[PDB]
Amino acid sequence: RHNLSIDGQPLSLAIYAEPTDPKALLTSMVQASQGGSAVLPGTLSLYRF
Amino acid sequence: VSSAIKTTRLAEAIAGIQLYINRALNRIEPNARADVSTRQFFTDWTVNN
Repeated sequence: RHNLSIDGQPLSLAIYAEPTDPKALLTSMVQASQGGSAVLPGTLSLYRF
Repeated sequence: VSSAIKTTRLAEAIAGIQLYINRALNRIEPNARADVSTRQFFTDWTVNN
């Protein structure tokens, strides 16, 4: 009834649908918004330019 | 039986009727007609089975 031989050996070759390969993992650089310095009013020097 | 085993409609009909003849000739099912069971076909059942 279970498709076996008289000795118990199976008569139908099975299948398993092989697992899907290795995996690629990558990393990336990340940048963010950056500001600059400000300018203040200047002092008056005692010396010439 | 398992779904793995296959057959044909005519082959399965032959197997079913063969089983019925064996049960009837061997007094396994009651009220079997003793006159019919002595036909030449059933006397030669050793080769007609």
